[PDB]
Amino acid sequence: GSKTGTKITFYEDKNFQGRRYDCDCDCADFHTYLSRCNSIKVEGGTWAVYERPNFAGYMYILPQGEYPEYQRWMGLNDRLSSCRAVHLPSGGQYKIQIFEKGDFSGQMYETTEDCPSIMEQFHMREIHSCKVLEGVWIFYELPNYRGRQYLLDKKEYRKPIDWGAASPAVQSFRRIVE
Repeated sequence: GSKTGTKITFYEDKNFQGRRYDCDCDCADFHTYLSRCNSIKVEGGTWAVYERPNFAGYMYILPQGEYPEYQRWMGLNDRLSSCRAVHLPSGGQYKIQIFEKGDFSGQMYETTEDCPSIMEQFHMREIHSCKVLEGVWIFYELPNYRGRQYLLDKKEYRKPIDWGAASPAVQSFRRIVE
């Protein structure tokens, strides 16, 4: 039933017109059902969408809401593959630890809130390691909660690639909401 079924639809054209694909469960590649990803509007909860199929490329977390056009997801291009059902955190309220140096070292900052500019308040220029996780997290390569979104399933980050980033040059973040 519902009470957990997160559904996501990908329309070929905008305004949710033309072709369309409906799925409420993880998948590998649904591109075979859609040749273009335009307009999106989930009919459930949050979702994890990978610019490319097989679970590669840019990681965007499309939350429960409407998107009359692709540009509604940061116009990161009209390329969207399958998706994975993602739930919001609640087991450990909200707490994050950031280390100036990888392998858990250097200055450590703890904040149970969102942060627009990490460098502004944490003076951090490049996050190398971050401890203390909560259900699901979101890292924004850019400040103001913008830029590539990093979301990897793990229990800790000792290296800059631990969160699937091609470098420790990240930014701030914001507690996932829905």
